Parts: sequence; C-alpha cells; structure tokens
Amino acid sequence: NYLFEYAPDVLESFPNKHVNRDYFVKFNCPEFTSLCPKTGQPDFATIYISYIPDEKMVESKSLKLYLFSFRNHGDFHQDCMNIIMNDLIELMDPRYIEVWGKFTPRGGISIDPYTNYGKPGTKYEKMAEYRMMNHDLYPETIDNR
Amino acid sequence: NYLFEYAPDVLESFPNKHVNRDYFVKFNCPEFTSLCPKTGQPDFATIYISYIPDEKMVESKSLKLYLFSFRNHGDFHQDCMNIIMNDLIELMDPRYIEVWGKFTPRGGISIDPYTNYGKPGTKYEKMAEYRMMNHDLYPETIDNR
Amino acid sequence: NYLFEYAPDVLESFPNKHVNRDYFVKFNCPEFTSLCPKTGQPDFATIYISYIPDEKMVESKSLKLYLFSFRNHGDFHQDCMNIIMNDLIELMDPRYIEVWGKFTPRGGISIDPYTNYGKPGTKYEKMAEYRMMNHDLYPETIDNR
Amino acid sequence: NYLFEYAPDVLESFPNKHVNRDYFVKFNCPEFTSLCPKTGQPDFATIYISYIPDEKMVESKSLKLYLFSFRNHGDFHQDCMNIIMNDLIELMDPRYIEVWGKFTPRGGISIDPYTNYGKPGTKYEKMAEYRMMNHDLYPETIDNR
Amino acid sequence: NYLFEYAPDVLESFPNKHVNRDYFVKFNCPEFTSLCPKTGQPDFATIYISYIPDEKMVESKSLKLYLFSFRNHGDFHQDCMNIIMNDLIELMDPRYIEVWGKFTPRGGISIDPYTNYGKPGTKYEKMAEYRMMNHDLYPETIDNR
Amino acid sequence: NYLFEYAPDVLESFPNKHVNRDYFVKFNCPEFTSLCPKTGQPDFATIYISYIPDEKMVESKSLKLYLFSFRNHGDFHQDCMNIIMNDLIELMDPRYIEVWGKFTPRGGISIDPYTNYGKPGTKYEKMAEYRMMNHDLYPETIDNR
Amino acid sequence: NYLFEYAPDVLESFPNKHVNRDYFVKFNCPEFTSLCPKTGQPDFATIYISYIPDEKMVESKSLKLYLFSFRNHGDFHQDCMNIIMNDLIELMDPRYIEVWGKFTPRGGISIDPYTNYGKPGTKYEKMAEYRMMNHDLYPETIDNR
Amino acid sequence: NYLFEYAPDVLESFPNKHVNRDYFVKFNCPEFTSLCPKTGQPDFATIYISYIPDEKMVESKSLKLYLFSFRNHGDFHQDCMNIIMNDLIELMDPRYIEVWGKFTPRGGISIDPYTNYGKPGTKYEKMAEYRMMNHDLYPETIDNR
Amino acid sequence: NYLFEYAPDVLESFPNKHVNRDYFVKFNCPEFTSLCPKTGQPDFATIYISYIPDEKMVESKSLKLYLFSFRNHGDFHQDCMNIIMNDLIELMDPRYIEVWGKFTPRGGISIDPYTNYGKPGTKYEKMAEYRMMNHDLYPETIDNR
Amino acid sequence: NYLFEYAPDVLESFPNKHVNRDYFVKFNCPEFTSLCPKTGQPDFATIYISYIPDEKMVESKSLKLYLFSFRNHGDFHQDCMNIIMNDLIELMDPRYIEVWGKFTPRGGISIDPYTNYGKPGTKYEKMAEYRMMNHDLYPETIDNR
Ligand SMILES: [Mg+2]
Ligand SMILES: [Mg+2]
Ligand SMILES: [Mg+2]
Ligand SMILES: [Mg+2]
Ligand SMILES: [Mg+2]
Ligand SMILES: [Mg+2]
Ligand SMILES: [Mg+2]
Ligand SMILES: [Mg+2]
Ligand SMILES: [Mg+2]
Ligand SMILES: [Mg+2]
Ligand SMILES: [Mg+2]
Ligand SMILES: [Mg+2]
Ligand SMILES: [Mg+2]
Ligand SMILES: [Mg+2]
Repeated sequence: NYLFEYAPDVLESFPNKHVNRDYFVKFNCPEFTSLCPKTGQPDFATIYISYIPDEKMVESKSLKLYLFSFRNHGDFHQDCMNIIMNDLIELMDPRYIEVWGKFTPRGGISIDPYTNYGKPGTKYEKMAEYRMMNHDLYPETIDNR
Repeated sequence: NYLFEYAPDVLESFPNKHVNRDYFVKFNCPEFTSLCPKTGQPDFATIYISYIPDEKMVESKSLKLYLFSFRNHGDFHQDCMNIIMNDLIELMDPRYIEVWGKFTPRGGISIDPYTNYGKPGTKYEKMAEYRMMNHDLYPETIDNR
Repeated sequence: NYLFEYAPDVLESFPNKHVNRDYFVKFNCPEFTSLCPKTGQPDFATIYISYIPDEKMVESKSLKLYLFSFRNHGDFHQDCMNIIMNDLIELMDPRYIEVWGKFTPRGGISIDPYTNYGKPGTKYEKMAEYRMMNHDLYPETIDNR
Repeated sequence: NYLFEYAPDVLESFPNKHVNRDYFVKFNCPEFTSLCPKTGQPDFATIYISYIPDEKMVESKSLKLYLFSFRNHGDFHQDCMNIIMNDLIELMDPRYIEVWGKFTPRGGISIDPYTNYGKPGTKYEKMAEYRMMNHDLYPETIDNR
Repeated sequence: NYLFEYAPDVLESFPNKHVNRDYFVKFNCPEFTSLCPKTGQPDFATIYISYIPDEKMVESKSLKLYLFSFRNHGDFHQDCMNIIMNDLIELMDPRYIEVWGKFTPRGGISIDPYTNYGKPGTKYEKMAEYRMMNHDLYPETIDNR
Repeated sequence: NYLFEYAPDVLESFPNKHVNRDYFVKFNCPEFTSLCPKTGQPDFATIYISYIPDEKMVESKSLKLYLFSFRNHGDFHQDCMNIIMNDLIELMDPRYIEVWGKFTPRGGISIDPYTNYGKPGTKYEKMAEYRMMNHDLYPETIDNR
Repeated sequence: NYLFEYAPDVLESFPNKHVNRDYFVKFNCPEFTSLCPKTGQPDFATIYISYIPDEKMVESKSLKLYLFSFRNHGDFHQDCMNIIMNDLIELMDPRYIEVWGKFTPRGGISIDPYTNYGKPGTKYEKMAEYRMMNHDLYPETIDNR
Repeated sequence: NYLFEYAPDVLESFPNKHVNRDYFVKFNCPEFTSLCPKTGQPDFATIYISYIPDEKMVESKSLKLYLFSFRNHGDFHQDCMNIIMNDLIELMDPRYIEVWGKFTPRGGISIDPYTNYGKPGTKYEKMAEYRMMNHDLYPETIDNR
Repeated sequence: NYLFEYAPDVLESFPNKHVNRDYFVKFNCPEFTSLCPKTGQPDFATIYISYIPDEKMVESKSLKLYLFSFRNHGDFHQDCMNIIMNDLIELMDPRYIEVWGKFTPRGGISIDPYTNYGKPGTKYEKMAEYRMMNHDLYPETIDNR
Repeated sequence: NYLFEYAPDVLESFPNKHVNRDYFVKFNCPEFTSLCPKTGQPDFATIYISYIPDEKMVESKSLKLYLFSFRNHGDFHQDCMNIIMNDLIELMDPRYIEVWGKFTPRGGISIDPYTNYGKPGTKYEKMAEYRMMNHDLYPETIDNR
C-alpha cells in the first residue's frame, strides 16, 4: 500500500506494442524525496529513469505512486537507486535500464549516483558498458544555488 | 474531413536534389499536442524529428498540418511517436530517421520517448544503433519549471 | 509525536541583536512538500520567506523542522502559505513578513501563491501594500521544464 | 461542455478563507492553445493569470478544463485574453486580476497581450494603473529560438 | 513595393473592440534588418514594439510587411526607430507607444535606441515619462556571443 | 553584383601558412537571411560554417559579402546550405567542411539543415562520417521564445 | 593579524576625488567564507557590497584582506553582515552603503541577509528606505543545484 | 592619439534629428580594457553608456576609437568612468548620461562603478537621482566564471 | 586536526553492498578552499569527484571533513587534485576514480586540472584513458562573471 | 618585453611532479586581446589552453604575462593561435596541447580557430586526431549579444 509505506507491488506493466524495435523511454522525476539517508533527515532528488522495454512497459501512474511510496520509508537496507532499478527490472524484464539521481546538497556536497543494466550477452550489455564509460562526461555547473 | 481527424495523408514529399550526399534535416516542433493518453486529457510536447532523405524529402507545410491533425486524435492501437515515424517512413523511405519527444509533466513526471530507424543492413542501421546507444547521454536539468 | 505530524511548536526564536535597524532576512526553501491539496496527492514547491525581525529572529534549524513537519500534514481549515505566515507572526511579531510559493504543475498549471504582512499603521504596512503592488511584476519563463 | 466547445460554465469557485487579507495567486499556464486567430491556424501561448480574491477563489481543476475548452474553439468574437479575464471576473468578483499571454511567433513576430483590472474606486484600481504603467519594463530576450 | 522599398502604405488598422479599458500589446520582432546605417551595409536587431491602443489596433500581418519593407531601404534623413514610431502613431492615434531596438555589434559596439510616446495631456504622457525614466534599469549581459 | 544578387565570385582566398597541421576554423554567422523559401518570404538563420583548410583559406570579409549576397536570392533549384558548402569547396578544396544552419520558425516549426564533406578516401571522410552519425546528438531546447 | 583572525584594522581608505557627484561603487565578492554559524561549520556566500562614498574610498586590496580575515572567525555575538557594513561605516562615513549576502544551503535552506544605511536626515536615508522596501523583489530562482 | 594614447579629441558629434522628444541611446561596450589600475596591470570591462541627447549626438565610430584610446592609458587623478562621462558631457551637452562599468575579478572581487548626470535644474536631474536610487537593485548571480 | 590542518586520517569507508555491478558516484563539492597556491593566499573551486567503487564506498561526512581539512593547508610538495585522488585510492581501492577542479580567476586566468585512474589491467584502465581523451570536449563559457 | 611587445622569453616552466600519469591542465583565458588582425584594429577572445605535461609544466604567472604581451603585437606570417601553441610546445615538450580561440564579431561574424598536437607516434597523437574529429560538435547558440 502506497500511502504510508514502500509499495513495489503498486507497479503495473502493460504490453510493449513495439517489441519489433528499440523504443527508448525516459522519465524525468523531480519530485523525489525519501528517508533513505542513515540520518533520518529526508533527502531530495531529481531522478531520471531511462529504459528500453522488451515484452513490457511500465504504467506511468504506477511509477508515480511507486516513487511516492519512498516518501516516508526509512527501512533503507540496500541502496535506494538500486532498489528502484531492481524493482523495475523485476517488473518489466527490460532490454536496458538506468537510474540517474541528482541530489540536493547536504554538508555542502551533492551526491549524483548512477546505475544501469542491459541484458547479459547482448548489445544492451555493451550499451550499459558504453553509457558507464561515458557517464556524465560533461557536467552541468554546480554552485549550490 | 481534416482539422479534427488524424490525417496521415496530407503529408507530401518532394524530390531530393542532393541524393549523392547525406543531407541532415532537423525539424524542431514545439507546438505539438494530442489526445494520445488513454485518460482523455491532452498532452503537449516539443517533438524533434531528424532525418536523412534518400530520394524523397518531406515538405514542411504538410508536416505542420499532419502534426496539427493529432490535436483531436488520440488512439492507441499504436504509440504516437511510432505512428509519426511510420507514416514518415511510408512517405519517404529515407536513409535514417528519429522522432524524439519531450513532454510536459503529469503527476510530477515527464516522459521523453524516442525511436529511430535506419535502412536494414546499411550504414544507416549502424547509425541508428549508435545514436540509440548515445541517446540523451547528457540530459537536461528538469525541475518542472 | 514529530516527523509525521504538523508541528508549529518546534519553532524557536532568538533575540535580535540589531533591533535598531531593519535587517532583511530571506530563507530560500526548495525542499518543501505537503499533502495540503484536498485530493491527497502531495505537492512540491520552493518557498521563499522574507522578513524583517523586530525583537525576535527565527532560528533556522527549527524552521527546517517546522517545514519538514508539513510532509504528511495536509489540512485545509486554512491555506498552507497562510498557516506558515501565521505561525511565524505568532512566534516573532516581526515588522514585516512575506511567504511566496512556487509550486510544480498539476494538470499543466502551476500555482504561486503569495501573502505578506506588516505591522498595522506603520511603515511596514506601507511596505506590504507596495510589495503586493509590485509583486511578481517580471515573471519567470515557465515552460513546464 | 468542455470537451469540444468553449465552456465558461465549467468554472467553479470556492470561498476565500482569507477575505481578511490580500492573498495573491498566480497561475502559470503553458499548455494554452486555441483557434482564436482569424486564420484558423491554431495559436500557442503561455498564459499567466494572477489575481487577488475577494469573497471567492477559483478551483484550479475547473480552470484547466476551462482553458482546455479553447482548444477547438473558433467562434472568436471578442479578443481571447479578454474573454478569459471577463469570465473569471464574472466568476469571482475579484479585487485584482490580470491575464498575461506570451505567444509563439507567426510571421517572425510574437504577440504578448496584457490586460488587468482592479475594483473601481479602490486601491486595486491604482494597482492596475500602476501594473500597467510598469508592465514588462524589463523584457526577456527573444530570438525566436 | 514593401517587396523592395519603404512602405507605410501597407500598414493597416482595425477597430479595437475592448476600448473601455487599457489593453497592452507587445510585438517581439527579432527578424529586423535594414540599410539604415549610413555605411550602406545592413544592420540587424530585435525590435520590441509595445503600445496601448485607443480606438484602433495595428493589423499584424501588415506590420510584418511594413517591417519587411525596411530590408532594402537606405536611411531616411530621420532615424528608423522614430519613423517606425511616427508611422504607427499616424495609423493608430494610440494612447501609448514605444519602440525599442537591440542591434547586433559593429566595431564591437551594439546600439539600443528607445523612444516612446503618450498622448499629450493624458495619463499616458505621464507613463511615457515614467517608462523613460525607468528604461533599462536592469540591462542584459553583453559578451558579444 | 554584391548588393542585390547571388555573387559567388566575391569569395576569395589566401594561402594557409600551416598546411602541416589541421587548423580548425569556425565562422559563427547570426546575420544570415535570404529569400530561399519556395514561398518568397525571407528566412533567417544563424549559420555555422566549420572547416579544415588544405592550401587555401577564405578571406573573412569576402564570406561576409558572399553571405550578404543571399539577401535578395531565392533560387531553391538547389538547397541553400548545399550551395554555400559547394561554393566554398569550389573556392578552397579543403580537407573538411560543414555547414550547419539554425532557422527561425515558420508555421511553428523551425528547420535545421546540416551537410558536411571530407576529402574522399582520406581520414576526413571518416570525420564527415563520424560527425554526421554524431550530429546534434545533444540538442538545444526549442520553445519558440 | 590578517592570516588567522578578524582584522578590521586592515581596512584602508583613500580620498574620493569626486565628492561632487554620487559615485556608485559595487564590489562582487564570491570567495567569502567564515566560521560565523553558531555550530562552528563554515558558511560560504557571495557577498555584494554596494555604496556611495563621501570623502573616503576603501582601497580594494584591503577589503580583499579584510574579508579573507573572516575565514577563521565565528564571533556571532553580532551578525556577520552587520559587522561588515559597520566596519565599513567606521572606515568611510559614506553617504550610502549596503551589504547583501547569498549563502549556500544548509539543511536544505539557504539564507540571504540584507542590511543598508543612508546618512540620516538626508536623501540617502530615503534611498536606504526605498531600496529596502524594494529589496529582492524579483528573486533569483533557487533549486540547490 | 587613438593608436597609443588617451584621445578625447577623436570624438565627433552630429545633429540630433529629434530635439522635441527624449531619445534614449544605449551603447553596449564589451571590448574595453585599459591600464587605469594603480598597479600598471590592465583591466577589462563591459562599459554601458546611455544618454538622452539635447542637440548633439555622439558619432558611433568616434566612440569606438575614443574607447580604444584607453588601451594603454594609465592614470589621471580621476577614475576612468568619470573621465568618460566628462568627455561625453563636453562633447554633446546631453540631457541625461550614465556610465556603468562591470569589470573582471582581481583578488576574488569584481568592481562595478556607476555614475550619471542630468542637466541641473531639469527633470533629467530628477531622473539621475532616481536612477541612482534604483541602481542595480536586481544584480546577476556572480560566481567568477 | 581537520579543524586546522590536512587530515587523511578522517576519511572513512564502508562495505559496498552492490558490488556485483558498476555503481557510479559523483560528489559535487562547490565549497572547496585551501592555501594550495605557493602564493600563500587561498584558492576557490568546485571540485567534482567521480568514482566507481570496488568493495568499499567513501563515507561522505568523512569526505566533507577531509575536504574541509584543506582550508588552512599551505601546499604539499605535491599538487592538491592528485593528493585528493591518492588518498581516496588508498582508502578505497576503487575500480575508477577522477577528480576535476574548476578554480576561480587569478591574473584573469582560471585553472581546471583533471586526473583520473582505472585499476591497472582492467577495463577501468581503458575507461580512464577514454575519459582522458574525451575530457572537456564541450567546455563551459568563461566571462569571469 | 611584456609591457609593449611580443615576449616568448617571459615563459617559465617548472618540474612536473606527476610524470607517471596523465595530468590534464586547462587554462581559461577571457582577457585576451591583440592587434593580430591584418587591419591594425584589435581583437578580443577567450582563449582556452589545455595540455598534458610530460616533464615540464608552464608557470601560471608567466602565461598571464606572455598572454599580456600580445596586446600591441601585430603580425608575423603565422596565425596567433599557432604562435601560442608553438611557444608552449618549445617551452614544455608537452604530451598533448590545444589552443581554442573564441573571438568577438566583426562584420556580423565571429571566428573560432582551433589547433592541437600530440607527441608524434604516441597515443597523444591519436588523442589529438580524435579531439579534432570530435571538435565543437555541440556549439553554443550564437546571437552576437
Ligand atoms: Mg523476450
Ligand atoms: Mg547553480
Ligand atoms: Mg534508393
Ligand atoms: Mg528551472
Ligand atoms: Mg516592539
Ligand atoms: Mg525551460
Ligand atoms: Mg465583497
Ligand atoms: Mg530565445
Ligand atoms: Mg550571450
Ligand atoms: Mg557553385
Ligand atoms: Mg526558448
Ligand atoms: Mg566595529
Ligand atoms: Mg539552480
Ligand atoms: Mg558567467
């Protein structure tokens, strides 16, 4: 249940009507916040999630609810971007996926974590390998303002 | 008859005068809107369409109209970015094409779908794969404003 | 007890050391979120709070907490910008205060409420009227991204 | 009915819980488009609507529906920003109101119309007089891109 | 005529049907070019024309053409901002009008001329004086790039 | 000649005193305008001409005059960006050259054409090929404003 | 002295050779840092010090050293922006002076303090008063990034 | 003269075609450098020159040259901005003038001087007093980069 | 210690529990300051530290402090970017690490040093070489402001 | 020397503390001007100098001075950027170097030259070839202002 606790169950998929090709979908998510930090102070991020579906696409409404479920969730065991990628992998079995998060600063320093994944043994694994090697080569200017 | 209905047949091509080279043509299209969402609310987006003509070039006034024709159309037999690319592939049989959407937020999230295509087994297919691999590698700051 | 419930009583003031002058203090607050909307979806906003202390100054760590305390609070007996100003007027009895919200879109529209206050019949009241008259005169480009 | 035709009737108000003070509310509306032009080509705008309520506030959902009702409305008799201001005056009887619209260019030129209003004989009329005299003194840079 | 020379004759007006109030119209014209310099080489500017009609509006196609008409016009004895103003004042007999030009560099120097006009002995004559006195108080950053 | 019509003969070169390196030269050209469009209305664009000379360099002043010459020219029996790249190939015989145009919108759509050329059978052709497969991968944001 | 602690005695003046005009001088100071916060962690700010001299001008190099001296100083038994304005009043006896600070965030909130001073009973006090009633009316957008 | 020293004698003027109104001319001058610093080391600014003409207007080429003449000029007993305003005052006997410099950092700090002048006893003197009061109320964010 | 001197000892690590994949972490540190210049005066930069942990993550409070520790530290015989890298390499034994500094102007010149590191004989050694070769291909605009 | 002529002799170098890795040093140089144009008239650029050192690193003050020395220097038979690269090549025997100029408009056009160099036969030469291929693929929007 999405309201008070983390709800990976709230995620819903639908058939990708274009298995025939590589359809690339990105979700800009700037209303992300959670109690993942070890300190209990909330954190705040814009999370960008990009993926190439195989059989399945994720419903955008369910994603929103899913991300809201993190709001008051301070049972952080494994790292939060990963939880997000894992859950979405479990859901769609995608060809490619990545979760990029840009955080508000805490202590004068903002953390931008990044993970991706492509199906083992396919060009999508080369894609993840390539998008890692090339990650964030050209950084937006940060002045804390 | 026209200004309401989806109208893939108002499109028009004309002959490419530089078939010897790869001429790159980008259409920036910030005035795009449709009912494609299942809900019934309309959507809004900047659509970027880049192609390399072979023999036939799409004429811009007709692309304007084609695009306006999505105003009141909203069917999901198929996805709208793909509908757009297909009608364009049908019309032109181009070396390379891509359709990139940047949409306004609903529920806090914005969706930026992207599909491309290149003539099978040609260098253009290699370009499609490559452009997909490097797609949106340096995303834009999206704060909802 | 605290991190869920609306908590106007965690606020704390301390004595102004420059009561002789008009000291202007602006708090930029981009990490704000609440359930104030009647629907139940949360809202997000940058809140700008500007005041001129009289005898009492609000201490920032407590304002941080006060503001976090709206996370799960969402009641509309009264509006949230006004709730915020009132608790602050209660706490400090300041010469001048204003609370300016810039919110994220829902249904395509974004709402930027603004209220101010100045001690009745003083120059500060004149400043309130004036600032309201010149409010947001040079708006910002809002394209939803 | 909002779907196919103009629906000023769709607008709904609720009691302003703060008649006691001047509460300033602004709506950034970038998903505006209509068939108001004399040519039948649609037009596209970001519309900023700001107001100070008296007895009444406008419901934001109804506004959105109201603005959508312009989408396919080519019965343009009187100018479109005015229609919008008038309808909203009829609805709320506000202390102050203004409608500012920034249009996409047509013919290499973009039109930014502006009207406002304050209750006759009050400081709000002086406010409108002042916000007119001062309108758009510092223009954002336009290069059509 | 406007095809290859200065063409006041192409300017056209229509009745302003929102005459019992102050309707502010800005035209952003970033496609302006002429041979106004005495050097015989063209110049380039964005031109901002803002006015408040009395009884008549400028028909904007006609203003597209009128401006176009300046393309191959070697300087009148007058200056081009003022001729633009005069011709518009003749056509319309407006309450208030201004014309502001931002030209591109020559010699490393860009020139921004500004003239206005409020109907003599009205409040708009006071506005003119006001907008003159406040002109460009907050100027854009020029790096020549 | 160089006042009212297309003048390729205005172009002029001078010896590249550095035939031993790849010297990469870029001209940014914001003041470009022509009558190329079929219709006969002007277009407007920033045109970017990057290139690597072999023995010859184009003398900047003549490129200015050359581009000026497009002002009253609309022989779109070829395409204008290709005509430009061509006359420059004819004048220079360069290792590498490209012509990227960014046009202002028309019918709400703005067109950005791009063509290049690297000396055949050399690494420059590899370059033209690569830069074409990488073209405009990280697009500028377009809203028409 | 001027290496590890507060050093007002580093400040230095020189005759204003223009006592006959109002010469308005602004120092932009981005490299400001101190231990002012109660807690003992550093703060960081761009500090803007604008002022109109009477007979004395502050010698820029000494202001650099003066501000440098805050690096290891946290005697918030006064406020640091006021200490700065004060030592400068003490050193200069200026017609007008202000000190606007913009600090990086802490606990997700960034503080911007502002104080000014105009010679009492003169027009400068009118100025201090006006600029204070107009302070930061057109705010910079804050997202923490 | 021009080439290698301070040269006020190089400024021309020409007749103001529009004495019956207030014609505002701004010059944006980003290529300014000199040896005015006490040190001997050069400085670099954008100087913004604005004025309303009475009967004489400054010749635009002379200004470029005049300004070039500061390139190796060191010190009089005056600040460089005032030297500029004085010279321009003598040349044209202007109704209003102002010189606004924005310089590049030295020692972590950039200096922004500003002077102006209205004809004594006129509304122009009221304008100058006004524009000094309103000066640089909304500064750009400075970060040194 | 970190209070007033260089403090590697404060750096702290923890087990990376997402070890069977590549997790990319960027720290934006825009509050960096030290006495690394041999001139004895401080310097100021944003520092971007990006790494891909093997088995251990840097604990980020400890990195806040470590960086803080540089505040009053007159240059090691080494250079400060590399010492930052080494110490982090010692603490963590990472697959990949880079440290990029953007310093503020001195002499009118800002220095951006960049070093990286991929574990010897792994793919990350190839990445290092790659990110080196591609470093800063698309550099930010420096106006010194 | 420095003061009034071209002075290569003014460049120092000092030992590279890090020969065992690739240490990338970028200089951002926005205060560059010279008389290199054929005309005799000056020019203004931001020059960006980047290099990987072998055994010598350039002394940062000498570079400022060296660069100042171009202030009144006219023409050799070389372009100015190459003169800079050559001088820096001689001084340090670098692994990689590149000079990127961005100049201000003359005649509606700004020129952006670029050269580089890797040690012949090394991976650095591969890097230089690579960086020329990838050069300025994503240009900033140029409008002359
Ligand atoms: Mg499958
Ligand atoms: Mg920033
Ligand atoms: Mg074929
Ligand atoms: Mg934003
Ligand atoms: Mg009291
Ligand atoms: Mg935007
Ligand atoms: Mg009432
Ligand atoms: Mg623009
Ligand atoms: Mg610019
Ligand atoms: Mg030809
Ligand atoms: Mg735009
Ligand atoms: Mg004191
Ligand atoms: Mg920001
Ligand atoms: Mg800047």
